[PDB]
Amino acid sequence: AQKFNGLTVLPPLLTDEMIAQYTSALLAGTITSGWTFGAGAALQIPFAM
Amino acid sequence: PAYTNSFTRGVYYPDKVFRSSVLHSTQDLFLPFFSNVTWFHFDNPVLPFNDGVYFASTEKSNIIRGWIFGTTLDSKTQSLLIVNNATNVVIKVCEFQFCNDPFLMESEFRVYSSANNCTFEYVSQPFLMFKNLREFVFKNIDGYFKIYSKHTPINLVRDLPQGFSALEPLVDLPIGINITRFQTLLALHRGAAAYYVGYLQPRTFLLKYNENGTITDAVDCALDPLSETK
Amino acid sequence: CTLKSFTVEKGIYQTSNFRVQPTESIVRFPNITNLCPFGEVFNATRFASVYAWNRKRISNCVADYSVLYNSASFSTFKCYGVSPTKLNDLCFTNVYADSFVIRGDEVRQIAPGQTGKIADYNYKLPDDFTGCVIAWNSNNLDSKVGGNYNYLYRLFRKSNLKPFERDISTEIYQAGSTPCNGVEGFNCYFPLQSYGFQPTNGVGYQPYRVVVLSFELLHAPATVCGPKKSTNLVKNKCVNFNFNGLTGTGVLTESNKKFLPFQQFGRDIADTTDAVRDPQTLEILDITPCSFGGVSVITP
Amino acid sequence: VVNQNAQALNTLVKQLSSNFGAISSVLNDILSRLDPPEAEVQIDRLITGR
Ligand SMILES: *[C@@H]1O[C@H](CO)[C@@H](O)[C@H](O)[C@H]1NC(C)=O
Ligand SMILES: *[C@@H]1O[C@H](CO)[C@@H](O)[C@H](O)[C@H]1NC(C)=O
Ligand SMILES: *[C@@H]1O[C@H](CO)[C@@H](O)[C@H](O)[C@H]1NC(C)=O
Ligand SMILES: *[C@@H]1O[C@H](CO)[C@@H](O)[C@H](O)[C@H]1NC(C)=O
Ligand SMILES: *[C@@H]1O[C@H](CO)[C@@H](O)[C@H](O)[C@H]1NC(C)=O
Ligand SMILES: *[C@@H]1O[C@H](CO)[C@@H](O)[C@H](O)[C@H]1NC(C)=O
Ligand SMILES: *[C@@H]1O[C@H](CO)[C@@H](O)[C@H](O)[C@H]1NC(C)=O
Repeated sequence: AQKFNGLTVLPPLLTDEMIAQYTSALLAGTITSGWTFGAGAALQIPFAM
Repeated sequence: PAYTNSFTRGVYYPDKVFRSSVLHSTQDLFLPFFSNVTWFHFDNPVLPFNDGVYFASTEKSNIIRGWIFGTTLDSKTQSLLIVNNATNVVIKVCEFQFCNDPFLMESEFRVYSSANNCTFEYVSQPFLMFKNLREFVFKNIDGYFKIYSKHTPINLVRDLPQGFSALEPLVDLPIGINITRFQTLLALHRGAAAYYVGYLQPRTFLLKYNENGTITDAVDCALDPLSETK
Repeated sequence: CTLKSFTVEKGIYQTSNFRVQPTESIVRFPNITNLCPFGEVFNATRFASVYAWNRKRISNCVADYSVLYNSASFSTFKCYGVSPTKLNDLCFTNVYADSFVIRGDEVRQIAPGQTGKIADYNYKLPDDFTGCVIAWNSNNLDSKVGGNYNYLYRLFRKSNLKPFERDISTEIYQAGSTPCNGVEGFNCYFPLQSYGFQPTNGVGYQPYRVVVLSFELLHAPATVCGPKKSTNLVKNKCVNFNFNGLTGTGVLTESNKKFLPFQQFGRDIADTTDAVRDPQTLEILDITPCSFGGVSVITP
Repeated sequence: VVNQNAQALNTLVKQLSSNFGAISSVLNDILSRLDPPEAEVQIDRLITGR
């Protein structure tokens, strides 16, 4: 809300930039390695197979 | 007779406090939306006051030049007079007796009959210099006698135009008198002219303020169930 | 101190708050010098009866109530809506003055919302009355050895009287169905009665002089108040301010919003005072809350 | 969610204008018009409501 007396707001710890970076990393992992990167080290594999 | 629709007119600033870009709800005396207003011309009968009156006058109607308020003509109690002339306005409150049908190649005043026990005699600035329409609002609470008006040009004579208007608190006095009736005043040279009368009744209204702080729109909270939802 | 321990682990903790303190204090009042006439309100001799109570509307002055504090001649002094000592610097729109004469014992029924013959029938004081009343004995003047009968009051009437009314008509009281028409029959009574003031009467029967002062606080600009001195204004810093009784703390700043000529101050959001018109230069000053915030301490 | 937080916050802010049976909703007026030994009985009834 706007500025007045009594109360204030606090910014979140993670900015929108970091959340977008996390989502981009997740998308890259799931399109380049399937489910392998969730269990452990990422394994490269083409999308068709 | 000749009752006419009010067409969402007659609102005023109630609190004399600046507000801007906010919606506020107030409860005060107001003229209900879409109510009857009484049309007069050739004649000027007496009417009761009835806890507030809304007044108006059409453009080019130079005949109307003042008002008068009281309870009895016999000069038994206190009574008020307002008369406009070329240089000032005559605002005196004193126990006058009055001519029943006065008038204001030219002719002049013929109004008073007697005077005694006066209380207030200030001379003030005159409120007037497809023509201009006139609106006025009068009420009495706590002995105080607020006057509201705003002057504006319109293009039609024998009707009340649409649109919105809100009136400002121009002048105010602690007369403390008991008003029950009133009368208008007309000028004559030695001639009919339209004016309208409406009565107030306390209802809760919602007011809209624009960015400049003036009144731009308003709704009545008891007219329409849709307005109740609003 | 906050965590109640001699050792604290690594982290961040909220301890307390801070506020910027004001550096000066400024007072503003209109420059008006004329003294309005309290002289013929208390030292005057021509006063009226109970039901003929005098009406005086006094404005456009400055007043010093120190005469009311220290004059021992005033027998009783009981204010209500405000503390008596504070009238020296509060500022008021208008002051109402009433004067009338009451027998001493009926002083207690001149009270906010009190019940009594004079209260219900002559002069009733409203519940939310924000003023003050003064009274003192006057047996030395309003009494004659042969008895003074010039003072009258009305005590037979049907209904209660509204807070601010006056009646002087003395129509015969129709206590019964008989239309006696101006003759006091057994079924009729004359509404008036006179107090028989004599110097031999008891102290309770001795006459008393009563003056009533009432105040109201509206949004209209004030006209009458005390002689508190004004001073120059300070801008762009946290400072205490006083404007015709309106007090607070904030930062004064120029404004771009335009007030109407009949407007004085603003309450734009949640009834908060954000702008105040300067009584001297007529320029609108913005009010800004003084800076504040929390304190957090980072420790390893 | 955003609206239902905003309305709650706005209603919390608006509650500061309530009177709670006192002679005035502004605390500065309370402590500038009255003598404290009879002004605390006016302050407490605002304190409880807030
Ligand atoms: C005005 O009053 C007349 C009767 O006096 C009534 O017939 C008419 O409906 C009223 N006007 C409106 C808009 O209701
Ligand atoms: C107009 O009325 C004022 C009173 O308000 C009076 O002093 C003045 O002389 C009048 N002028 C004329 C021309 O009647
Ligand atoms: C008021 O005027 C009337 C006549 O108009 C007069 O009889 C009466 O005495 C006056 N009032 C006072 C208080 O003088
Ligand atoms: C005003 O006068 C009328 C009669 O003209 C009367 O009935 C009424 O009681 C008086 N007082 C008020 C407050 O209306
Ligand atoms: C205020 O009114 C003026 C006309 O007088 C208009 O031009 C302007 O847009 C309005 N708003 C502001 C913020 O000035
Ligand atoms: C206060 O003083 C200023 C300058 O000293 C002056 O212009 C102003 O008119 C005074 N106020 C009044 C109400 O006369
Ligand atoms: C009344 O006059 C006397 C005599 O001059 C004076 O001492 C006193 O202050 C005046 N005022 C009052 C309230 O007694």
